[PDB]
Amino acid sequence: MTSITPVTLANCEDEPIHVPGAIQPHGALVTLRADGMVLAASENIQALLGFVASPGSYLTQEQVGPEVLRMLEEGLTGNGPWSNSVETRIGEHLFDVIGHSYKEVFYLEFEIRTADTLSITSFTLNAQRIIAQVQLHNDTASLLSNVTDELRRMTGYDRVMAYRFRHDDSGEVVAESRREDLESYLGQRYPASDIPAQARRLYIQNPIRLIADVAYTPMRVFPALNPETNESFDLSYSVLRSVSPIHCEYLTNMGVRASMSISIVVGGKLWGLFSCHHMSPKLIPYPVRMSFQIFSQVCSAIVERLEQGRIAELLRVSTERRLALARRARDADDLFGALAHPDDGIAALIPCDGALVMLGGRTLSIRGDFERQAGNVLQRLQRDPERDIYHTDNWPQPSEDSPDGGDCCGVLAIRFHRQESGWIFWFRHEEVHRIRWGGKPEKLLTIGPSGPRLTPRGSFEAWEEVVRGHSTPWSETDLAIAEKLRLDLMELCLNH
Amino acid sequence: MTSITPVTLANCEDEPIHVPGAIQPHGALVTLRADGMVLAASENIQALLGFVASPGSYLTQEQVGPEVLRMLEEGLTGNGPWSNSVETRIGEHLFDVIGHSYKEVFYLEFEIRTADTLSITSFTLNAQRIIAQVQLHNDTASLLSNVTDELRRMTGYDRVMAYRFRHDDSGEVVAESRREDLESYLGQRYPASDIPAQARRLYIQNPIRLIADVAYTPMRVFPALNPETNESFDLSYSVLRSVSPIHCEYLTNMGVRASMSISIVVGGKLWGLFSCHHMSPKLIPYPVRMSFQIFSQVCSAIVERLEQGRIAELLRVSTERRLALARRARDADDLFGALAHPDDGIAALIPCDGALVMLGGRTLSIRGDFERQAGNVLQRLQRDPERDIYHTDNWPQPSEDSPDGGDCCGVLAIRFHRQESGWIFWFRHEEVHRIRWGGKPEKLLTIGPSGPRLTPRGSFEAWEEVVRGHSTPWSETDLAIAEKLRLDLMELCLNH
Ligand SMILES: C=CC1=C(C)/C(=C/C2=[NH+]C(=C\c3[nH]c(/C=C4\NC(=O)[C@@H](C)\C4=C/C)c(C)c3CCC(=O)O)/C(CCC(=O)O)=C2C)NC1=O
Ligand SMILES: C=CC1=C(C)/C(=C/C2=[NH+]C(=C\c3[nH]c(/C=C4\NC(=O)[C@@H](C)\C4=C/C)c(C)c3CCC(=O)O)/C(CCC(=O)O)=C2C)NC1=O
Repeated sequence: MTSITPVTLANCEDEPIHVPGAIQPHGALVTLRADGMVLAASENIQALLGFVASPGSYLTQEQVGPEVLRMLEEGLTGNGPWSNSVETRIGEHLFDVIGHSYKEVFYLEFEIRTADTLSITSFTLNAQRIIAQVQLHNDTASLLSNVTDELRRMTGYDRVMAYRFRHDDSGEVVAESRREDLESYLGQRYPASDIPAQARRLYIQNPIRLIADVAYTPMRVFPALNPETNESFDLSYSVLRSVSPIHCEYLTNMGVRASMSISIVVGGKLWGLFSCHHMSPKLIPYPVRMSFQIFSQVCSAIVERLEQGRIAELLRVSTERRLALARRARDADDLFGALAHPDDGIAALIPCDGALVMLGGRTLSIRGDFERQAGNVLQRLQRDPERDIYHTDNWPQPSEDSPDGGDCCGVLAIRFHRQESGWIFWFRHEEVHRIRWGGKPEKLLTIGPSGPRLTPRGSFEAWEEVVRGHSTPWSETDLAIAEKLRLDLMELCLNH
Repeated sequence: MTSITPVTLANCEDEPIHVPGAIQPHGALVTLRADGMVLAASENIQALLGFVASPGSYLTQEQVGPEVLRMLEEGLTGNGPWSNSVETRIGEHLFDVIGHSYKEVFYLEFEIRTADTLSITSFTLNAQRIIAQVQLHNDTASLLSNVTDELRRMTGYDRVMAYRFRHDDSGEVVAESRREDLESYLGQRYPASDIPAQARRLYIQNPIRLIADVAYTPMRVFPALNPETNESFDLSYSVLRSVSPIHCEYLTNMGVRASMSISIVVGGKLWGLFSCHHMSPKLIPYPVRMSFQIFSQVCSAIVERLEQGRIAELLRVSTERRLALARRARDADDLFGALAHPDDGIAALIPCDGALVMLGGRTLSIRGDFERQAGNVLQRLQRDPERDIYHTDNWPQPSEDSPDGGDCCGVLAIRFHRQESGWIFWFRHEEVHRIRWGGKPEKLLTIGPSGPRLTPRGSFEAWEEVVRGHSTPWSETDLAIAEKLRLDLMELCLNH
């Protein structure tokens, strides 16, 4: 009948974290139709605010004061995206009342900001010092290190870690600061599934996340669906949003009780995170988290400028080498020897564990003997001979049935002159042996029902599973270099 | 090694604006060794702070209070760069005290925040306004427009301008907001030497300048040379830095009394500026200038994103046309046929008033008849026969004796198959063009007791230059397209 079935092998990369319908109980949620009518609220509204915003009705100044209604009625008469907060005392004690809009729904988030003070809010001066410092760090390694230190100096979280994401969305704990009795996680690596593509999108779109108590009871917002759409409230930009039970379990295995993380975005991609953990409940006043959102935007712009400045230098140096190669082959008595010569040749341009030159049936292998792999890739490309350039980081290595076997799973190949079997190859061995230096963590636990994968060791062992057999991946600069060299060689083939 | 010192191209670039040895008098400067020993001071400290700083002493709590010494000593005991600021009262004045370190020297800068509203000067709520504004714009035209409006609304400067650099480092006022009775500078161009190379480099480093009164007298800092080095104090990052006397003369000839400007940096180049003028002295509290320093980076990142998205779209469409042309040519019996006819063909790739295809001694003309010009250019190109690409917008016209003259100013040509004199041409006729210079670009020289001063223009009257004998310039994208077509047709001739 149905003749189709959605992709459903995964368990919990698809659990939708932007529309959970549940709230962190250190605050309260109220949700409004675009006219202003109350549609749903978190049921702790009475416990914190002393009033019920009755669904199907409107707020009153005798509930929220005028201060909130200035904001909301400039909101309700506003257009496009909206976001604001206001300072007030509700009943006996102080609140931050925070609000935004998304997909025609207007949201009110009430966060407690009581038993803390302007003196404590001197954290605003610390955040502005962090913002002033980062703008002058000269590389991303020192930037991430110093920020990971000073974030902890400021906030007093038990741990802070800098994550950096690789081309495959795997992550590495590239820097750490910790309370010294706690185990270090420096140099851990984890698979891309550790941050599912929805959390990817939310950390790109929503610079700050705060988790006040991993042991929280989630406040059910009621009614559960917006009566106008008859669909879930999209909480993507809220702050009180329910954490996924999977990540609460993962943090409970780590023994974490509260979290804050600060996004770094580059090129519209999640380039990194700072992640802060504390082993007992912790809460940060909203005015400070606004300053960390500002910090996230500043840091993202700085990192993106540094990484673009690095890539431009890579492409510069490679171009200046390749033009010398072209010059030498044009001036010399032979192209083929000038390609294979160790002092300047194809083996110098691209990082490789070996290189092979092929032209007119002549072949040479540099740093090894690769005429087997060259033949085998040609026999693969003989199934698609219109392909000009081929590369892989995961070639099926020659088997142990013969000394023809060997580690060259990385191949990069140029057809520079199809009419005389002019080819160039570069090769790479398997990566993992070079990088195998993250120590496996060992924390003794009463492990949660999901089992040991929701732990740093589980994640590390599941990461090695992912990189087994892969070479060091061919960089976009490497591919650009091969692309350009092909066309430099064609000019010599043409004039020869 | 080199045994010679590089010579600068023009004395415009020689003035070392980073080492004036003086500050603007609306504040004071103290400079300290890495252990906090005083090295040099501005001459006005007692006139402003009430005490004399002596080199070789240390700043004492009786002089600056505990908040400053806490800030400074938390600086000195830090690692790497430092910058911080604190709000404090000294004598009767409220001060902003701004600290930074650069090239192993520590600086303390004092700004009086006298007679201003402590509430509305809150840094974070100022940053909120502009950063909420910038992120709502979909293109650089509306971005620079409404940002220039919000900048004027916030600061109350008499004029704000968006200034955009050209490929020759000239620049043009692309947006403005002004007091109603003032002249409008919108659309005028200004020659490249109005912002010298070293100024543009410094403004890539330091995003914000302010001049509180263009009429100021610099407060010298004594001693002028740092005893640790006997070199000048590099003031590149100081906020009180004495702006160049030449630029103060420039703004005096504009009739401006106070200035602020904000860098826009894209791709590691100074891409443009926001610049602000007031016809009376004006000073902006440091928290607001800090919020503009943040805005400078967020705006630069967003301008970079928008311009990358535009150029990438142009590249996409052009590459699709180039490959469609290659598909036609490779699938045609004569390349020289499929190149010519208006069903795509060469004339479709680049905006041109004429084109010609030449190969093997054949010629064809498109949108006209160009064998005369082509022959003349190729005979001229025998003077540089290794050259494979030639272009001009200013082909030197013949005398008026006949319209047989090869008057076509715009020529672009590529040698795609030298072995058969394979040449392609694109042409553009003259475009009569008009430039409103902001002041006539007279020679920037006056002779006096200093010798020849590089004096700015005598007035800023809009003076029109009428440009004739030029085509529309060949764009860098046009040249990139010609290059890629050259390589594609080199491949195709290599097979043919
Ligand atoms: C070496 C130690 C180590 C640690 C501590 C580690 C944890 C980790 N979880 C993160 C986030 C999330 N993960 C999941 C879901 C799942 N997490 C998985 O691993 C798989 C099984 C799974 C689903 C397929 C979700 C929904 C979120 C978003 C939660 C939210 O923000 O509401 C992040 C980034 C943010 C942060 O720092 O908390 C980190 C760093 N990963 C490691 O390797
Ligand atoms: C309406 C149009 C308009 C334009 C085009 C404009 C340009 C401009 N020049 C700037 C900087 C400098 N220019 C020069 C020197 C030269 N300038 C010239 O004209 C010739 C005579 C000359 C040398 C032979 C120097 C040394 C500096 C560094 C100053 C310092 O930082 O000490 C700045 C940034 C400063 C600011 O915010 O005001 C701007 C915004 N200002 C306008 O209002």
